[PDB]
Amino acid sequence: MTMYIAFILSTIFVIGFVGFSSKPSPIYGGLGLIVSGGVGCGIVLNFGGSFLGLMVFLIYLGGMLVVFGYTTAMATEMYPEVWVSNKTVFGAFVSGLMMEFCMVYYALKEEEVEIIFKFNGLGDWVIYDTGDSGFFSEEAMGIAALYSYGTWLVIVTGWSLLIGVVVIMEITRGN
Amino acid sequence: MNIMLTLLTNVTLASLLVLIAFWLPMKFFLVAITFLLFDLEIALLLPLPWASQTNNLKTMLTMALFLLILLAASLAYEWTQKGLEWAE
Amino acid sequence: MFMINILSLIIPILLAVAFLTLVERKVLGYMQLRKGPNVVGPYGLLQPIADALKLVTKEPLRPGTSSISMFIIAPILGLSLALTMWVPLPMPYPLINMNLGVLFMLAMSSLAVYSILWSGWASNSKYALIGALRAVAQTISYEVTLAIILLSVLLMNGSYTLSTLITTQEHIWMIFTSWPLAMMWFISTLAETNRAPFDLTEGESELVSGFNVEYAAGPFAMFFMAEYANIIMMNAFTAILFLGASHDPHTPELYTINFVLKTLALTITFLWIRASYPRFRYDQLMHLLWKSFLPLTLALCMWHISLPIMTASIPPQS
Amino acid sequence: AGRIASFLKNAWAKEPVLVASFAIGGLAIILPSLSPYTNYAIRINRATPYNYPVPLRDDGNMPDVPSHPQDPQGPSLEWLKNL
Amino acid sequence: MWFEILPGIAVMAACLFIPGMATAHIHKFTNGGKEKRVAHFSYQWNLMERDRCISGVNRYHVTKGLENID
Amino acid sequence: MPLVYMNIIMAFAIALAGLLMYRSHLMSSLLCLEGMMLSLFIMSTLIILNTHFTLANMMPIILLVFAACEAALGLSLLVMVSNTYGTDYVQNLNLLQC
Amino acid sequence: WKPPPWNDVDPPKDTLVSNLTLNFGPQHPAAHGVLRLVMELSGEMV
Amino acid sequence: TYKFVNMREPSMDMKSVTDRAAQTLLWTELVRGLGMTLSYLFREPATINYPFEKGPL
Amino acid sequence: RGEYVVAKLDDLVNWARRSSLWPMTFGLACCAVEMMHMAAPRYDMDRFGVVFRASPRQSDVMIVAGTLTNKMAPALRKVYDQMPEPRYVVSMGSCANGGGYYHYSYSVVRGCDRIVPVDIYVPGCPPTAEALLYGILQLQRKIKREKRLRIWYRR
Ligand SMILES: CCCCCCCCCCCCCCCCCC(=O)OC[C@H](COP(=O)([O-])OCC[N+](C)(C)C)OC(=O)CCCCCCCCCCCCCCCCC
Ligand code: SF4
Repeated sequence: MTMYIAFILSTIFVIGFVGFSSKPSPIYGGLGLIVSGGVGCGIVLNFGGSFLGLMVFLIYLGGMLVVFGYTTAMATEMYPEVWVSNKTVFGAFVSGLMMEFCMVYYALKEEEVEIIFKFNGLGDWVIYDTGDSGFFSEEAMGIAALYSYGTWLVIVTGWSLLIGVVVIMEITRGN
Repeated sequence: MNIMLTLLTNVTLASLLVLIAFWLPMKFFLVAITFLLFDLEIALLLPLPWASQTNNLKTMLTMALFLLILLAASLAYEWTQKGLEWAE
Repeated sequence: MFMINILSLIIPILLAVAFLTLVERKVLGYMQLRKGPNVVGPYGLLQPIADALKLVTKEPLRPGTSSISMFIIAPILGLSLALTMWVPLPMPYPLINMNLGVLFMLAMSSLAVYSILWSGWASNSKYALIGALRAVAQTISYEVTLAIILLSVLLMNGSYTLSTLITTQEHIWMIFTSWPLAMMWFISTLAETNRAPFDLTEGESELVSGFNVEYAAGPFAMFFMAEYANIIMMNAFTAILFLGASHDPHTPELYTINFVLKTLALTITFLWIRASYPRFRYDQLMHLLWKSFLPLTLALCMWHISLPIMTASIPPQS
Repeated sequence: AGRIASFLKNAWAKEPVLVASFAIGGLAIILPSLSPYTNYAIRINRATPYNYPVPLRDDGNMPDVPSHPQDPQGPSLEWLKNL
Repeated sequence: MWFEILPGIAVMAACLFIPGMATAHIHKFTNGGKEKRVAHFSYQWNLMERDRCISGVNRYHVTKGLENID
Repeated sequence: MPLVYMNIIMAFAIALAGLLMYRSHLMSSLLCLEGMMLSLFIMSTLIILNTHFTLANMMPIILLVFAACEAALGLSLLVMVSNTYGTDYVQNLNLLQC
Repeated sequence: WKPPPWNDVDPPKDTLVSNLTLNFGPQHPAAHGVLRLVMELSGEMV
Repeated sequence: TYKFVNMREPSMDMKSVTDRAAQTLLWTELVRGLGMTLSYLFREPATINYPFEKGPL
Repeated sequence: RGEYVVAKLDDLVNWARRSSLWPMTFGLACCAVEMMHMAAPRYDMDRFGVVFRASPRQSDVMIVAGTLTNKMAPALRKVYDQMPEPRYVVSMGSCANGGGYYHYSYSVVRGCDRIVPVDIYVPGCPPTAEALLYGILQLQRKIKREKRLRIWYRR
């Protein structure tokens, strides 16, 4: 429909995870996460969070995952398994299908799913709050505090990234 | 909605005109990992425009410039210890 | 209503992409002292039609080593990306007024590299695979400077709203304030768009065709048109960024004339720049980027963040 | 001195991009400190009413707060007007 | 000569002209001789619903002024 | 509680099962570990944006910039076992039997 | 289970090189024509 | 008789280094290359209009 | 009428293909240089379709310029099969036509006909650069007199 669009996207998000959790060929597994990464931003986008969502596209989907499949490109064997290949991969995929079907069926009929966390099965929209945000975006004005309140965060995350640059050379140096 | 409609229409147009064209007729790793670390460090200062309008921008000045010198510092250590001069 | 605007945007974009093949062979020739496509069609007005029709009537070859699943998603992933990237362009009043349009344009620009990456894997040839491998690594290396140039430029502009570009750039072109970054930006456009001195893949002899090494007519239409499609826009993005025009609310015609002429002139320089320079060797791309372009861009971002603070010139995001 | 000047000259001879980067980064770190408009930038930054000026319960003894919005009492951004 | 590239250039200007006028004129037609009211922040949004709900015809673009109130 | 969160919560669990179970390739395991922090990112943003916890918007950006540091380390280790063993199959990584 | 090496150095395996011998020549105008070249390289270094 | 070719010496003075540094930063020989092609754009072509025009023999 | 409809479609397809060939250079000898003057502005060929797209996969007509050798025989051939149809080959010069000046030699096959189906023959040693432009033009008119959709209608 359109009311369940976040639910619809969330459903594609779960099945997208089964795509790469089943551990298919690394390129194909990356693609299964690429769509999973794509829809997940839309879930965030529907809740607001434009900037936080946009990063999932930019620095993760077009970022971390680009060099991810890039490594799989020059590595890996000469015979990449096609999604069907090993019967376990398709067995894992159908296995992921039966988990999301049983809960969703249970979610939309009895609405009293208690698996681990007790969760009531209503539409996505019955959780949004109310109120006007004035002239400032809540997400934009929050992470803009990186340089006004994010004092100890910047000092530590910056320092580790510099150590991140030095650790990667030291491991890749080859002594 | 409009955003979804726009992207959906683009996919169909690409799909439609693809179909008519089908039925009618360590160095390599290093450049990847160095980009990955720089790109992640880049995402830190993306919120800079709105952050430039904070009410304590003096502290912003010390720390927004902090990340930028670390960007230089990470490259500087990379450059001096070979690094960007990739294996050849 | 809305849909009629969608075709009114993407369709003229697509038909302009087909024609750009003509000028690529013509204005180069008129500089190369050649004549360019003239015999077919009056003044070569029909050559792109002749070009496009055989590509949609020649035999579409699928090499036995190519995964058909990967062989078909990639050309769609490329062409569609170029078209949906046009939706936040601030043509008087943009079709999509995404307040994060600058990030929106950049985000799917990174999505473009999956088009070449998957095609290089789909083709599955020794020479083809390395050709794409050392092609994607180029594009990703040029996005870090791309983001930094963007970050500095809109810092003086304001928020990331693409419509705000025409407001900040009211009296003076933004290039007069960031000309050291403008050429920094312009060369970066020359590299993501895969054009000489970064033609690399699509180089007629650099990688014979790079992403089109085994990839011939049929599906190849959506893989040699998309690169030319990003050319018109990424120059147009430069036109909005540094060469912004004036927009009268009672007459949006003026800004349409001014912007289109400015972006068309930039594309002429883009076609001018292929016919005047050699091709960078792979090491020279990174040497130019990481060790000269990357440090300079960082320093300019150092300058452009303090300058509004220096002169109390912070821009209003709202 | 002499070697330092020669060091810069040969730095500009073969490595002009980096000396441009270091010079710009070198400046861009120290004018914001001794800038005379930095305080102005802060002043106009707080002088942007994102949040409503919530009224205060009038209990007397406070003359600085205006009784009327147009009243002369209270802060003014006349400085922001000419600059 | 050199101007033989001009008709190749001119047709492009006609093609790129279409998006500029369309998305502007369509805005004028869908807003009633106006432009699409941008909503970059919450205030710009509930302002429209304020205007959309008062119009009675459930359109934000149609505006009722001094002739409406007494 | 909204089903979109349970959709995310299983998304961790199916990602968790894939990371633990292993099939052949460390690339897939590294991929599974990324779905871990991914599903964590949407879950973090979803709660934080819903509750208007303004300062807490810190954590989503901080979360993945450090999760990506795992990729910087995890990807590097793979190529070394790829350089020495050949294929990066987990079965090859058995020298430390004792 | 054999005892661990005393120097803790496990024995190197054989070569794992990918020095593909590119066949330049009778496909590329880059070779100006009939210029079949046989040469091996470390990905880029001949 | 003979003649070298690559025996030009770069001057180390303040003036000479400035032009070289300006050339490196502000690309001028690249622009010189651009000017050469552009001047040729406005140069008339020499394309014989076959079959109506035929080459000399 | 039906025959009119198949005639208009035949003209539309034929006019496109004949006017926008994308030849792939297979010059081996002095026959390559003189065709390579057709690239020179004097006898510009890019005036009508034939352009720099190269990429033997993206090629309609192949121009075999120069002498053909036995060791060149299979590598040239496998190029021809990989060349997608409609594929036509142009025989350049006396050597590629029938061996020419090396007809009685051990390292040359007399003519390209023994290897590929030659659609057009351009005599010369080397043929004058404009004479090939005529050969391309006559090949262009050869495509004009093609009845692919017409012959299908009869079937
Ligand atoms: C108060 C002032 C504050 C600001 C002051 C800033 C400093 C002063 C200004 C410095 C110059 C401007 C910034 C740097 C620009 C050069 C960057 C660089 O790396 O240069 C050297 C680089 C590299 O030169 P190199 O490789 O020979 O040497 C570099 C140094 N070593 C050897 C040590 C690495 O040059 C280039 O990149 C050349 C261009 C490459 C691309 C080819 C196409 C060029 C097209 C030119 C014509 C069209 C221009 C269009 C412009 C945009 C129009 C919209
Ligand atoms: S036909 Fe004449 S010009 Fe052509 S290859 Fe043979 S000898 Fe040379």
